[PDB]
Amino acid sequence: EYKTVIPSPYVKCCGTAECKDKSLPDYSCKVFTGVYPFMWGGAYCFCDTENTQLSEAHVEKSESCKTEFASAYRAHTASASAKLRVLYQGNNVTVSAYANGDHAVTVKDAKFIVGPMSSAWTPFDNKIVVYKGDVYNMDYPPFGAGRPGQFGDIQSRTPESEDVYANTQLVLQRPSAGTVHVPYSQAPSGFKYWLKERGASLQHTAPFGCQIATNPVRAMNCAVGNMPISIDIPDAAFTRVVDAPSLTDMSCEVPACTHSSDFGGVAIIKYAASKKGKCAVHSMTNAVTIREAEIEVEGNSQLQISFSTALASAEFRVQVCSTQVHCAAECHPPKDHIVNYP
Amino acid sequence: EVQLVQSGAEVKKPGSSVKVSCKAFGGTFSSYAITWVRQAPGQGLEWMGGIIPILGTTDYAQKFQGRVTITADKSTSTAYMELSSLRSEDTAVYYCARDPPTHGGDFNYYYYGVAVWGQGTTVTVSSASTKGPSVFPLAPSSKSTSGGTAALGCLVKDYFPEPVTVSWNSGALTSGVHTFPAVLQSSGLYSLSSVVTVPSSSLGTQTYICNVNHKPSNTKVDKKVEPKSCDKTH
Amino acid sequence: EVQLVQSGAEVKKPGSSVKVSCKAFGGTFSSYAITWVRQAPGQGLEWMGGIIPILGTTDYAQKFQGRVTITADKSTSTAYMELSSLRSEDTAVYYCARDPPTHGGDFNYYYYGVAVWGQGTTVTVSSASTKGPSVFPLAPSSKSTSGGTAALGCLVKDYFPEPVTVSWNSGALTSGVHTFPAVLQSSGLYSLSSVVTVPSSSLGTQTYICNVNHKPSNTKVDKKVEPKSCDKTH
Amino acid sequence: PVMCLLANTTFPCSQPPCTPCCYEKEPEETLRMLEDNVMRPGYYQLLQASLTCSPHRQRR
Amino acid sequence: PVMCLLANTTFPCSQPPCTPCCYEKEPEETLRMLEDNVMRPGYYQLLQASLTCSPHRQRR
Amino acid sequence: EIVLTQSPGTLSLSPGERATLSCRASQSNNYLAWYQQKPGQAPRLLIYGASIRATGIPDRFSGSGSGTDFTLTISRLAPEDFAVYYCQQYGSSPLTFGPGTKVDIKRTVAAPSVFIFPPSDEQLKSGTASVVCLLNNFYPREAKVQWKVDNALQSGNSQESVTEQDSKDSTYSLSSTLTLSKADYEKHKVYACEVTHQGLSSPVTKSFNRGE
Amino acid sequence: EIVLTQSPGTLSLSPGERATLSCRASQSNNYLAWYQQKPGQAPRLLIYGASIRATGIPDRFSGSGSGTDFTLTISRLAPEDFAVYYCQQYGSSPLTFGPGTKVDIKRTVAAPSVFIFPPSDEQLKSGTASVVCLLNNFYPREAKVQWKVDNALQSGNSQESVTEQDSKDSTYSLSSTLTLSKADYEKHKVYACEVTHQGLSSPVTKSFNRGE
Amino acid sequence: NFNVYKAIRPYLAHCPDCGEGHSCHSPVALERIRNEATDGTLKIQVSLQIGIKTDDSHDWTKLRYMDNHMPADAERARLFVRTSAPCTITGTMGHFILARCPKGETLTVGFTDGRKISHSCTHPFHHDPPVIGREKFHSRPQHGRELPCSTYAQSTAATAEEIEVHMPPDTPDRTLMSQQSGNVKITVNSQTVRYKCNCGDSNEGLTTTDKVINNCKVDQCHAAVTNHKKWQYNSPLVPRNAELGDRKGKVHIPFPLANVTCRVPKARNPTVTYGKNQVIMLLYPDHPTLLSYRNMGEEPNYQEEWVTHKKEIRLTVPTEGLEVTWGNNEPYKYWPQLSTNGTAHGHPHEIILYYYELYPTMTVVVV
Repeated sequence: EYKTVIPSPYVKCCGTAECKDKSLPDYSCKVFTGVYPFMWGGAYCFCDTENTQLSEAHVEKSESCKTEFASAYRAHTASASAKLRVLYQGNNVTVSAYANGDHAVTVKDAKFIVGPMSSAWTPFDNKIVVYKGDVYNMDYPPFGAGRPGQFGDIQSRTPESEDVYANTQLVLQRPSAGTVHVPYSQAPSGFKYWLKERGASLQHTAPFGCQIATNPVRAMNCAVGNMPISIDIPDAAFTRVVDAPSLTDMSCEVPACTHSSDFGGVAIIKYAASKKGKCAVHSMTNAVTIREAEIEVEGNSQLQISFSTALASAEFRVQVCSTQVHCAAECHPPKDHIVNYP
Repeated sequence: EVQLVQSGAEVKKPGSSVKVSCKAFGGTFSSYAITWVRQAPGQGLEWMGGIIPILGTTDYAQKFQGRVTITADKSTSTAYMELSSLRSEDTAVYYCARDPPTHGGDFNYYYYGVAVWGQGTTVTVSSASTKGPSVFPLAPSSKSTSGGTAALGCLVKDYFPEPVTVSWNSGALTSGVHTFPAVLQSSGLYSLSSVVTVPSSSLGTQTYICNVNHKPSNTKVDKKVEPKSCDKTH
Repeated sequence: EVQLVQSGAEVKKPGSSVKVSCKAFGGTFSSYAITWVRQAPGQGLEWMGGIIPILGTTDYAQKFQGRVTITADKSTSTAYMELSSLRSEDTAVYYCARDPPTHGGDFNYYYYGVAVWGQGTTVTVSSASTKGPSVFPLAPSSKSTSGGTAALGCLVKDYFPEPVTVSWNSGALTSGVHTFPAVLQSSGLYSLSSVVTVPSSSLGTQTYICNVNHKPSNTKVDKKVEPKSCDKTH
Repeated sequence: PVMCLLANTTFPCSQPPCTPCCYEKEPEETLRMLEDNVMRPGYYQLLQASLTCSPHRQRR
Repeated sequence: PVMCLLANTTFPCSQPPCTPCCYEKEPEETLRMLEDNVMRPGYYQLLQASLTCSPHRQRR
Repeated sequence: EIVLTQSPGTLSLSPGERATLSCRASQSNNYLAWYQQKPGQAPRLLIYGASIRATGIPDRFSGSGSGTDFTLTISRLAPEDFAVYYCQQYGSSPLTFGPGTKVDIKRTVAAPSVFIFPPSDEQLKSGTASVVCLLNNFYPREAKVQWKVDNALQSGNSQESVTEQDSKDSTYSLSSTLTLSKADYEKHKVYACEVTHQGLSSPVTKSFNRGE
Repeated sequence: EIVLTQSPGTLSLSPGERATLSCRASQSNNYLAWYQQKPGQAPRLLIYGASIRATGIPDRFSGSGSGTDFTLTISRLAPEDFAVYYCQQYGSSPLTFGPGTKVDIKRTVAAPSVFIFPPSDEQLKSGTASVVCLLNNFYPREAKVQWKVDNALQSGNSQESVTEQDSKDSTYSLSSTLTLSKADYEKHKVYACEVTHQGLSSPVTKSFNRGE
Repeated sequence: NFNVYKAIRPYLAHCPDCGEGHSCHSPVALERIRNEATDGTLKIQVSLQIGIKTDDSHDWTKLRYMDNHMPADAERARLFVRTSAPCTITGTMGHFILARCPKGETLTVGFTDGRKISHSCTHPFHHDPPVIGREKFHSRPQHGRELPCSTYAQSTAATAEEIEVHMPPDTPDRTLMSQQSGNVKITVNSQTVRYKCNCGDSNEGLTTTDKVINNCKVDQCHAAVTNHKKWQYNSPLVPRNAELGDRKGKVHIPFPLANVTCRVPKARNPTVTYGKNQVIMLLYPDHPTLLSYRNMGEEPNYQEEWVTHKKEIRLTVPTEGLEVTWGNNEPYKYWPQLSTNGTAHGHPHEIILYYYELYPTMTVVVV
């Protein structure tokens, strides 16, 4: 928001004042002839004619421009970060990285390289404005060519900079008969008018479901494209095919199945196994996702796995430590129509 | 700036009234939100519920309006006060010694200023007449502490009011001396002690004495002192 | 801070040795490169064109020895300096009591973490003979000064060596009197001023005398002061 | 920056010129003393030193 | 600011907990003082007060 | 509402250096005024925080704050600069005053002073069992008096007469004295004073005679 | 090489606030340090430059450098800070001290408080005419001696040297002595002493007679 | 330095509306209303001086207006400011008032004179503070979220923001002269006066005594008080002393902006129920509340409406997901399940109906 500065007007009795031109940010002054202004106790000039008033004014930044300001930025490209949970050696660990194929992270002696992201997409256009918590795609005007009553009525290169450009079309007007005032016509602040006519932030409007924040500015959690993730796993971590349980004579039942998107299938697998041990489980058909990553296997017994699919006949293979089984049943559709989890 | 001067300490009967006073300058020119804290031995401090701005009205509030009643006064270049019907619970050391507060909850706000402090005053709520000090060790015989390996000491008790001009050689000896402020008993009469910490061989030579001296009763006390843990007393 | 000391002031004649001394204490049992800086009377600090830091060789700057010959020494805490076959212009104050002066450009370097300075000492290479001021203006005349508005006082002339002994009626006059000291004049002799400057209604009331001695020689004088504002002068 | 002046002399921004009290010794002093060098950062200490008039009882 | 410690005690760094010239009196002081204590941001000033002690031979 | 919560209940230091005090509140939005007080003296201003600075006592201080926290830093404790320290911010709406933090500087830790002394010789009518013991220098602050009297244990009619710090020695006192009858010590010899300091779970003590 | 040069050749300030002395050379590398000399007295250390600070005293005086230039500042300079200031870097073929920047405490304005005094009175062997002119109390030193004796403008026929500053006042003195021959004590009934001063652009005088 | 109100003084200036719909000279003349604070607090600059007495004491009960040529005392407890209903004043020092105030097209400020007349000044001022967040709430709730805004901080701490002062102009006063026996007399009541005449004498000049100017009638003379030992703000609507803009000083102006959180309500939970590819929402606005929604896919199809009364909405939820944000709440997320009334495994008319409800795009192609 600009302010306008208007010093007490110079009134010259019996003759003419004159303008002295000066460099101030949108300086305007004018001389009005035949004024006869009154103070509270009587007329100021001796004569009722020949007098003049020099009225002068200029704009400045307000003292508010330290804290109430909107900041125009250019945006080039994303230094994408990512944070990843990984279940490694049967327990959770967090890897925090840069998603650009740089930055190899080591944790629990495995080494993770993530990205580059397979899409260049970002919710930001090349031209941005930000104001407190909100950020807007906006083709703001050139520096030094902003316009009266629109955004950029006043422009400054940084919050403390003295190089104020301002273009409020401040035009002075003739004082009313008998009074000492300084009337002026000016375009009211295009910053304040933008704070009202503002529209919706990128937080509310942006594609791909992404959140937005401003200190610093980020687009977060865009559901766009896909991400390479690569793991270098130390040889100490793997357990030998002779050390892992040898499953055999195994078969599957699918007691209940709904294609509900929330692990609504359940399957019970009977097995014989040569030794007690932890044992990896994997879905060999891409259309079915099992919840369990690993289980414990012993003796001659059975195991229960929970699974998720869109199939109306979940026919799929499960791998249970180097050993294969085939699961098959009809899946009923869900009743609930919509849900909050993806 | 706001510069203050009160009266000194005073004595009042239970249920009496006290026109506490504070003349002001340091600029100021007339009354200017001069303000209070008042204190007794314990666990904290208290704003007095009769004084913040003092002169739009007296600063009674959600509290202090009750069994005790007070006025804060609009005097020229001065912050007069009166505390009335006062009881044992009002016995305290007072500091009419702040310049302006800024009491948030009213429709107005103050400067930050130089904000320097004034000085205190006291009211001793009590029944007693003036009474003389000479009790327990004081009157007929020599004084002789049996403990403290590098020092020696006295007592004064059941006197009223303060002051007492108590010191070694009537105040001519001060070279290692400490004196402990007088405390009010439930009788209203005072209790006090004073000591000297001179090296045991340097006490082990001269004449040494400690004198009680009390203007209201017109009385003084004097007899020779010699302690056990010293070189002239083997 | 390292504690610093010197030998007392001297009077000397050209063509002979001067054996100045300095001592530095608390740490510095080997000198922390203390150095014999010197300042000629009243000049800006044009310095010792002789000795720079020393404690192993008597290192000078690129100037002296050529006119007059100088050296220094390195004993434990104790930094002697010898200046010899000197001339009148070697009269100066000498400030040995100085920091490490790190010699940038030829050998090795020094610390920051503690300050060290101190007093100076004077050698008076001079033509005069032992003579007090008292036999010149003071013994024959009355002392008098004329200002009438506030300029009133006394004077002392051509004593040698230092120091002056100066006094006034009952000693208490020294609390109102101001005194304005000497330096060695080109003739080899010293001159001293002392004044009682106050407006005439706060000066004219008393009676005044002034007393001077030269403690190297004991030539004492005491005399009547006749300031123009007093009626003792009318 | 380098220090302010009184235009009488290159005297520093805020100090007493001969005594305290300033405006309370002559009220038209502002006319001479506060015209322009308030555009130099140190002169806000002149408004401290002049208007907190500092007669004998104003003390630290 | 922040401060130093020694065994049962916490205290400001820039004078010793032992009597001055403390290294000259009890030179094994570091063998109590500096097991894990080297992490203190005040250790530089504890060291300066301990060794460059401004001992009773010096003056200020 | 809120309560100006000073964090340290006591902070003990060294006679030359620096320290930081802290106070916690959910809000203030106004100047918070910091005070020093010594026993037997009126309070005095250090500084303003929470808003913006002004300083009272000669400049050897700083203050700062963020979020919940408002703080004060002392420096140059070369004199005996023991005191209680406070922060405060006025009335109208119910919020009051800080609890106060005691601050002190290093002492050579030692046994208490024990000024054990019976009444005068001739005037037995005054109550000769009324023996005195002023106590000092018990360290730190948590102590009471107990007595051995007429070979028994006692504490009744002990006028403890509790008192301020020693005027050059920055440590606490109490002017204790029993108030007891005429002869009594004129009959029973075995007597002592006990400095029951809780920080030792046990007293330092001295025992005495009628002529010694 | 170089020779150090200090930027202010004169400065003058009231009690209080700030000073900023400055010194230059085309190089630095090994520390220069700033030293203060009070009139008639030995220097002392205030500052080190080139990269890092040192001091002898608490931080009212402090300083720093950039590129070729090095500075010293004093805070609240109300005390005995009438002084001349120097710096040095010691080493190899000459580098030497700075010239001596002088700053003073701006006394209340007054005209030359000069004096004249009677000589050896009665005796007329030789030299007994020898009265003295002294400069006193005035500032700044745009000044020179003048005389009005033998009823005319005098110069020459005098014994001449400087003397120390007026201790309880502000400024320098001298002992210009009229070494006239013999009878000249009583030839001319008037003596008058004078100051020439390029700030005053005019004379100021005092005079006496025998017995006044 | 708050003591600067020793040197500077209040003044009369022109006002466009002094209560009765007439423009008049007023001590309450209103110089600038400024409303940069996003919490809607107003900082108001007025030709009174408040929190100070005529004797220059900082009397918190007083203000000192301007009776003709000189300051005079009045009571701070009778200062008011209003814009439709009364405002609450939240800080007051010298020329500056803070107000918290209701919406309105006009602003008026007023007080009571020592004569017990009441004076006011009214300016057109469109006050309608911006909304913080997504609900047009009227007063802070005792439960809700916190959002960043800004306020004029109630500490007077006179720093960073500052205003000029100047010497006053001359003060014209037609009572300074009178017609008497065919002469002018000038009367000069203990103040320095300047005067001029068109008469048959070159008498014009300056005086501190009363004076007689010969032969002319009173309108042939003009006079004013001319010296002013008290400084003043350099407002527009008071004339300059001379074209140089001279006899300057400055004053630091109270109550700076501060970044501070303000509480805003959360709209109460919508009643929601689900249809095939729809969320149905019944909404309970207590005040105008914003509803926004977007698809979470490649094209957001962003839509919003401000809802002012109870309403039911039916939002189509695509396979890409829908995000709905209601007032200041966190956003709700919705995704469709593969639900249908048909079935696979049944007769052919069931299985084609099953796939038609799940894949209406693909089935009508492939069959």
